Parts: sequence; structure tokens; C-alpha cells
Amino acid sequence: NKTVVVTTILESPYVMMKKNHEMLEGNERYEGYCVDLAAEIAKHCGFKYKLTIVGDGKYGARDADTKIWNGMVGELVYGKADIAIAPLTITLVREEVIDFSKPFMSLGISIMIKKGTPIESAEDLSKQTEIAYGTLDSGSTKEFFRRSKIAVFDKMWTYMRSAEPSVFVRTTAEGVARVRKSKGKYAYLLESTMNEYIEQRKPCDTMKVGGNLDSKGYGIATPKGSSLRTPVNLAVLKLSEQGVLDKLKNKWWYDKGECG
Amino acid sequence: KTVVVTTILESPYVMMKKNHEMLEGNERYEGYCVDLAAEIAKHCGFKYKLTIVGDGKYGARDADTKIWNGMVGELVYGKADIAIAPLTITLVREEVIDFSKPFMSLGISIMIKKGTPIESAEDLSKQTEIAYGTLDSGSTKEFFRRSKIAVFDKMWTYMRSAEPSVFVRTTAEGVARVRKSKGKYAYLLESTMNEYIEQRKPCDTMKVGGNLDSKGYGIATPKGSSLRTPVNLAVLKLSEQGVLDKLKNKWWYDC
Ligand SMILES: CC(C)S(=O)(=O)N[C@H]1Cc2ccc(-c3ccc(F)nc3)cc2C1
Ligand SMILES: N[C@@H](CCC(=O)O)C(=O)O
Ligand SMILES: N[C@@H](CCC(=O)O)C(=O)O
Repeated sequence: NKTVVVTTILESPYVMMKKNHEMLEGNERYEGYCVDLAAEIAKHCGFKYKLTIVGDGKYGARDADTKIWNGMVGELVYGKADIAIAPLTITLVREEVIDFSKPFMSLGISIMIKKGTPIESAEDLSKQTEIAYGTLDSGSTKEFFRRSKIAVFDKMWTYMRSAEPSVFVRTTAEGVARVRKSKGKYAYLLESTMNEYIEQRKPCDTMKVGGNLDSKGYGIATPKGSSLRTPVNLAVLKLSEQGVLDKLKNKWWYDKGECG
Repeated sequence: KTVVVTTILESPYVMMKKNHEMLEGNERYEGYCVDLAAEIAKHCGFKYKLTIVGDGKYGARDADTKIWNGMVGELVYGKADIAIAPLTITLVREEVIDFSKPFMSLGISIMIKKGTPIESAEDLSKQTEIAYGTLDSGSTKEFFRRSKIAVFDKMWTYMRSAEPSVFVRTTAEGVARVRKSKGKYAYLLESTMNEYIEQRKPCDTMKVGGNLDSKGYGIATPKGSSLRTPVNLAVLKLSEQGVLDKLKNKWWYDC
């Protein structure tokens, strides 16, 4: 039986480098929610696997010109990986080229501010120009704003797409740093999951504000026609019903809380 | 061909319109799932007939005979082509039918009559004065039957042996039971239905504690159905276009 190649992404607390990683080899180098999730899926489906960090560090989007897929989605599409186990958002354009399991975690787009920033909603952001705001590149949040027909979000997109200097970031960490070092002059649009995690990390200077802008989920992805599709889906449902997914959420978000 | 849609009378998902007795076909009904069925059919390009599940149940497999009842049964035995309803995605069901990606989230929750001294599932388990139960033939009952979590397992032990029965045939009967029992009955039901009842007259019930689990409702089809993929894509499109949120706001929030 062949070793399953898992594509994932370095995104805290989903996949993180272990303290002693320089001593370690293979899967032992990593820890986090998706590392634990990969182990559980593999156990239930009965396969051996190798965790591999996506080469370009991206989630996945299709270039409007070339129509080529990048990120983890690209790795599945082009045969470079057998499965993605990551905070990968279930979307229509992605479901057209890969398969997703039932969602293992719920999330919505949300707003991160530096504490004390005079903003409490997306409407607030759209009605002013003093505080800049942006999203991650090559992900579902950027596509959300690009495609939205809702007035407030369309207004936000029109601003973001032409903002100078660029309001878009290559990694979540870059977005977080920009909030922290901009004296309240930058707000970051990101998924509630990542937002809530950062909010509980030192130096405890960020805050989630307003309601989630949408309601969606992360799913485990496989290339079309994969023999792993059905087993993985059943595994996710079993893990959900056994309470394992809730246990892993508490382990990596709330048991780790640093902000009291 | 006309697609046969099985559904269930459950407010505000599917309800009889006023003066429904002189109405016919799909026009008899209104609600979130009625609107959803219309949207799915438009995006998938099929004509349909809404039908209320014959036995009024969601779907459970008999332990003895292994026969499925409810909407699940109707799909399994070919009596309906698709189920569009607040039907919970579960492992045992996913083994016999297919579910779309979920169109709505929910968790098991507690309904009390206002003033009932109960804050949580643990409160219910550590007392005997206030009775409590679930819907029969649904995912909530199965949840307690299967749980290995101490609090929930203790609640199951009590409920399965309670006399008279604490289980209701319909959600409405569970709600009416809470309302008529002077605080001596609590009801375990999905957060979605709980939250709907909370905002209706006589405003005498409320949801207490956090949800016991996290799951979703999906559109269900019999295995091998040509509707499976189109329906899934329709749900995702409706999600991303904001239609699902609009429908939720229309039927819940529009005490
Ligand atoms: C594995 C089962 C528990 S699940 O398939 O029900 N997944 C959970 C996790 C999860 C995540 C997202 C959504 C959701 C809800 C509404 C919407 F529009 N889009 C997505 C539902 C659920 C239920
Ligand atoms: N989870 C997103 C990435 C994060 C974001 O776009 O905010 C995706 O799969 O594209
Ligand atoms: N949504 C449930 C019915 C309601 C309940 O069990 O509380 C099901 O599909 O079985």
C-alpha cells in the first residue's frame, strides 16, 4: 500500500513547527489541530501518510488569465498530493475541481482590530478612509469580497482592490503583524477561527469585532475520483459524533489561552 | 419527470398557509424549506411536488427489523426522490443515503419554561423533580443513546426508563409539554427550532446553556441519484450568494 501524500499549510494552530523540529524528521516535525486530525483520519481509514507543506504557501485560487490553480488546491488538481488536511474553505469554484468532505469546523469572515480602534462593524470600515483594511491573498476571503453583490461588501472590495500601498497580505501572520504595528490604522479581514486563536495569544493586543459576515466550513479535500473520498467523509462524521472534533478545538484554541 | 420531494411539517421550515384547505399542490405550504426547495429546483432545472412524510417522522432504523422509517425510509425505499427538510447529517444516515453540504448549522439545546431553575445539561442530570425528553425517531434521541460523555449517558439512562414516556411524537408536542407543565418538564431539541419558539407568543420559553454538539442539516437523496451533484452545487451557490442567510432572517427574526 502506497503512502498517502497529504498537503497542508503552516497556519497556527492547525499546523505548527514543534519546538525541537531541527532534531526531528517527517511527520514528527509538526504539531497542531490538523496534525492531530490527519492522524485520526489516517487511523480510521487505515492508511500511512506523509505531511507535506504546500510549496507556494497558498490555500488556492485560479488565475483569471491562465486559469491555473495555485496553493493546496493546485497540488490536488495537478496530482502532486493525494489529500489536503488543512483549514481549507469549502467553496463552489473549488468543489467544481476537487471534492470536499462534510465540514469538520465552522467559521465566518470576521474583523480583527488593534484594541481601542474605533471600529465595530464592516459598515463602520466602509464608511471611512482613515483606517485601511485588507485580506489574505489566494484564499476564500478575497474571493468573497470580489464576488459579493451586497452593497457594504462591494464598497469594501472597490476600496481594497485599488488601495495603495497594497492592503493584501501573503500570510495570516503578515496580516496580524500589520494590525499590531499600524497603531490602529489597519484592520484585518480573516476567518473567525484564526481571529479567535490570535485573540488568545500574547501580547493580547487584538480583538474580534462585529458579527461574522458569512457562514461556512472547512473540509478535507481529495482530487476527483479518489478512492479516499468516501472513507474520509465517513471518518469526519464519526469523529464529529464521537466528540473528537470538539476535543481538538478545545485542545488547540482554549486550553492554550494566554490572555486569561 | 416531476421530482417527488419528501418534507416534514415543522415550523418555520414547512407550515400550512392560512386557508390551505382551498389551496392545492405546492401552494398549500410556506416556510424556509418551501423557499429552499423552490431555489434548488430553479438552479437544478426540475419540476417538483412537495409531499409531507407519511408517518410524520425524520428517520430512524428499527433495532429489531432494521427497517428505516420517516423521510429517510421514504428515500431508502424509493417513495421519494429527495428530502428537503431540517434533516440532520448523521453517520448512520450517510451510510444509506447521500447528504449535500449542510445548508444550516445547529446543535442540541435545552428549552425551559421561563423561571425553571435549570442552567445546563448537568443541572438536568443531577435532579429528579423536573422531567425531560427528546423527539422520537430523530438524531437527538440517537445522540443520547450513543453518547459516552458522563452527563449525557446519565441523562439517557433516566429518559429511556421514565414513566410515563418523556418522548414526544412531534416537536410541537414537546413545546406544548414544556408550556403546560409549570416548569416540571424541559425539552431537548435542536437550537434552530428552540430559537424560533423563543421569539413566538406567549414568549414563555427560553434556551439555556450552550449547544451540546455542532452539526448541520443537509438535502438528502437516495444513493445513485442523478440529483446528488447538482443539488450540492446549488446549496454552495445559494450559500455564497447570501440566499441562505436571507431565508433564515425571513423565517426566524422577521417577543
Ligand atoms: C460533520 C458534521 C457535524 S456536519 O457535516 O454537520 N459539519 C458541521 C460543521 C459545520 C461547518 C459549517 C456548516 C455550515 C452551516 C451553514 C452553511 F451555510 N454552511 C456551512 C455546518 C457544519 C456542521
Ligand atoms: N481558509 C481560507 C484561507 C483564509 C482566508 O482566506 O481568510 C481558504 O481556504 O482559502
Ligand atoms: N433534525 C432531527 C429531528 C429533530 C430532533 O431530533 O431533535 C433529525 O433529522 O432527526
